Amino acid sequence: PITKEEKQKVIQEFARFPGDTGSTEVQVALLTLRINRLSEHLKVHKKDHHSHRGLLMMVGQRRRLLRYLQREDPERYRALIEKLGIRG
Amino acid sequence: KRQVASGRAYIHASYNNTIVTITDPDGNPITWSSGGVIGYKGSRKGTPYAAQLAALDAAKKAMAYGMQSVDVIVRGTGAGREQAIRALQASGLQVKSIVDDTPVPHNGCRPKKKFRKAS
Amino acid sequence: MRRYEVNIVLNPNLDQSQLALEKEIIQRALENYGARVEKVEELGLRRLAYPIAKDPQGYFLWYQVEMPEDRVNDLARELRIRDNVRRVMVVKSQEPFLANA
Amino acid sequence: PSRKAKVKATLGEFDLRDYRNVEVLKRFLSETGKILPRRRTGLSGKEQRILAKTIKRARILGLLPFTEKLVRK
RNA sequence: CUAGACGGUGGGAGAGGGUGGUGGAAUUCCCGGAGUAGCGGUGAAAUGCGCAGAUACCGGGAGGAACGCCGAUGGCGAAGGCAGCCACCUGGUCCACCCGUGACGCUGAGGCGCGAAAGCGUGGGGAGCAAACCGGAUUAGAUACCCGGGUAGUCCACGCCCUAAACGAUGCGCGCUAGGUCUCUGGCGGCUCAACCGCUGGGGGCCGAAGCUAACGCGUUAAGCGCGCCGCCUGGGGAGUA
Repeated sequence: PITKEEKQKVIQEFARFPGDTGSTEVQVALLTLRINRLSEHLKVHKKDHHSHRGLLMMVGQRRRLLRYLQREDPERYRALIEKLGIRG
Repeated sequence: KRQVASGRAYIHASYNNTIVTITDPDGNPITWSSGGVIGYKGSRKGTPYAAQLAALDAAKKAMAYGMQSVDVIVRGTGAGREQAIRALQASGLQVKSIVDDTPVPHNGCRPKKKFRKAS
Repeated sequence: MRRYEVNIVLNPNLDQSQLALEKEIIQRALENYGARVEKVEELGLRRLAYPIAKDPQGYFLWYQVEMPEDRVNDLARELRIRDNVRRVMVVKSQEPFLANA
Repeated sequence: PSRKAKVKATLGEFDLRDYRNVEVLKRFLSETGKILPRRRTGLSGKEQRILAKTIKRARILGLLPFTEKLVRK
């Protein structure tokens, strides 16, 4: 699982400013975190399909927030990606 | 011809026949009776009357080995199982206790068609 | 780490020594897995509702620990290895849900 | 009718989560190892649901029975 | 920008999923013990089993499969579907605070994925059950129903198949339109506490306003009043065939 520590560490590491909890950057970060763990869990447990839907959704909600980033600030976007290391 | 006195009586009821087996304080049978042991051959074998006769036959014969007191153990349900538990109480033997120990699975083997259509 | 509750039921026929030896391996085992013994209780002997290993009684050990969940499963594999150990139940500690109060 | 007495009322303030209180737990069992219905346990859907896990945990440990024989009949 | 949506902090319930572990009941078989003449089975029977000793009973062992009570009128899941306990890994979801982002939305042809049983391929397993099959009986005949056996299969793994009273016979989202009653799960609140009660949120049922409907019935879990998008019908058979 992801400890509160593990969590806030990412939240503060992405926040746009002191106290930023829901910036697109943050959200995307937290989702990238959950995804990876799940993608991991799933490298083993290739049968746990039920959890896999959960992933399809995380990946979904993420690629959809990112889509929103370009549209708005095309810079923060390229910025977030490079950082998080999304795409591939 | 051993002279036991105190023992067990197993009543095995079923919808086809009743068979009583008397035993010593720890399980080994002394004598046994059934619907067949006595007259009855087919359907008659089940009927409570037979159960009765068989119960008695069981006790009487066991009276020989000097039986007196017995613990009754009922297994299964069927054509007159209670009659057997009665013929005993009266047979002469002092019945110390009646106990239902009819086996039941915690769901193990698929039963034959005849006993399925359930769940 | 997470706070747990280890239960252990072992043979009620151990002599002062034999017993203290099994407890040895336990305490030893616990550390080997990160078990930080927060406390303990020892109701000892108790008349089981049904026989366990033919024996109608049992000796009880209760330890409330704190350890790396990623090993709690091993901790018990280990605890079950003993021959005198005839029961091992590790449980996540939980706030006492009161009732009729 | 089932109006003899609610096991809950006929008792004190206990921790439904405690799987070792053979003393109290044993109270919610039929004349067999069976767990009594709410009709008789006087517990609520939620309470009664927590009892079950506790009564079951207690069964594994050997403190509580799984099933007992019936006397009389 | 915050009324939608998403996020944060904090509470919560659950047979949601995956891996490993772990128990007892019962069936079958095997071993030991103890005991005779039948057991079994049916509407009656017979086949069958039993004196190489069966049947019921006690103890020991091996193996496979499933997991009473609780259990519900209950819960979970998108559906198919899902019910010992333990740990690990993991999905969804509700509530409180209103703290952060600031329309980041809805639907969704094709695609991709999931999708009971039976069935297929390789290997394993096989306790019980059981297509085919082998017998017994019933019958005018019995290629059936009933009874005794029994292979595939059912169980596991890996791959394939992709179907169905898969039903609430009620495509997805959103908004709007009396109540009453029972129920599962959360809440904060009222009486000095509690017991008791409140209303309030999510879910499951019943009855019913307005309304709808051919009728039956539906009735905030719509089949009502509206909007968006998808799929589908046009008559029946031929045919889900060529």
